[PDB]
Amino acid sequence: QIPPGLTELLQGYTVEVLRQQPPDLVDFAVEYFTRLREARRGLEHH
Amino acid sequence: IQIPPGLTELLQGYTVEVLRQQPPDLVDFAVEYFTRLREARRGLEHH
Amino acid sequence: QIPPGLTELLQGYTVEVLRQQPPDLVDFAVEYFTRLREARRGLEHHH
Amino acid sequence: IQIPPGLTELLQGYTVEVLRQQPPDLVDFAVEYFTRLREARRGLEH
Amino acid sequence: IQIPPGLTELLQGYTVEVLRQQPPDLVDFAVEYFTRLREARRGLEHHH
Amino acid sequence: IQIPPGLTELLQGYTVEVLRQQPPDLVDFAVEYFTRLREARRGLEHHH
Amino acid sequence: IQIPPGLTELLQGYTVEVLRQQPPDLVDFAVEYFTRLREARRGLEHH
Amino acid sequence: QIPPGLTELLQGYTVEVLRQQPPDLVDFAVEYFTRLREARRGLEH
Repeated sequence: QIPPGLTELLQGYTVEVLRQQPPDLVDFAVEYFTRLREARRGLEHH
Repeated sequence: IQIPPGLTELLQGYTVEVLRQQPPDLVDFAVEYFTRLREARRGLEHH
Repeated sequence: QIPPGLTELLQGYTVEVLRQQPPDLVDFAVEYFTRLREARRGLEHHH
Repeated sequence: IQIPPGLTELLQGYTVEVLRQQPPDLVDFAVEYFTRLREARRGLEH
Repeated sequence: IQIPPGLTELLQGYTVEVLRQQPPDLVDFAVEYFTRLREARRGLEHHH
Repeated sequence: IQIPPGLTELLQGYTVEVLRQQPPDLVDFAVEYFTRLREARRGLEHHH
Repeated sequence: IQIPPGLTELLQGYTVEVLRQQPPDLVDFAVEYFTRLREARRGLEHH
Repeated sequence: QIPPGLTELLQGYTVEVLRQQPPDLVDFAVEYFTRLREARRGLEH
């Protein structure tokens, strides 16, 4: 039982790892999901 | 397509803890989990 | 040279040891990696 | 962040064996390895 | 007595491989196993 | 589980020296101790 | 002539330490070595 | 280079292990060498 939205979340991270090719995958995870959270807050405020 | 080295392990480590801890928000937990992970990594490297 | 995915795997186990503070590291390893494999299978079953 | 007594030793023991044995799957090998290790510890305790 | 941190784990690691690999000589295998362990450690520290 | 003959003695000998000498690094000392044990054994087998 | 399991390993451990510590009295050192060895075994058992 | 007297010391312990078949080799070592030391003291008086 995979919770709703988990695979989409991981695919968004993945498509960007593939495009941006950041050297550190762990650093990029922190940076990417921080930006995602901010994008969501912008969407929710709008 | 080539998934880069270590990506699949990273996603699966996050996934096991989503299933174990059942967080109320997946994005918040993503920021939390990977921050603690990066810090765990620093701990190991300074050991 | 270390195989791809090895350090990521160890770091995921390490981050949980630090958070969960298990009484026994070996018991936790068995539990942890067993659940990780189950999470992997779940992911693969989903799609 | 203090690495618990014994942790690095466990990780290094698993790692030296990945390097020796070149398992086809690291997760399967982690399950198998730490299971055997617990069985070894049990024998040493008896 | 006061067993230092990591000793039991070290010995269990060696032990699990003695049981697995059934080496004909335990002493030879000890030198062999701990030398490889040390080199694995160097490898892990270099990766970072 | 079947522990092979001589293993637990091997581990206890390493252990009594860890407790006595308090080496800075367990793995480094394991290499040194078991290398030296091998030499001692070679000595005993040549005196024969 | 069968040597019991563990005997040569015992003797070699005492011998390596004679070579390390150069006791001038072999018998005094044996009493101390095997008394310390028993203590060490007791430590491993209560851990 | 094995120091003088070491091998005959181990052989004396070994002959008694084979004969007495002690249940614990370490205990017997403490016992055997403590007794050997008492015997030596005896001989020196």
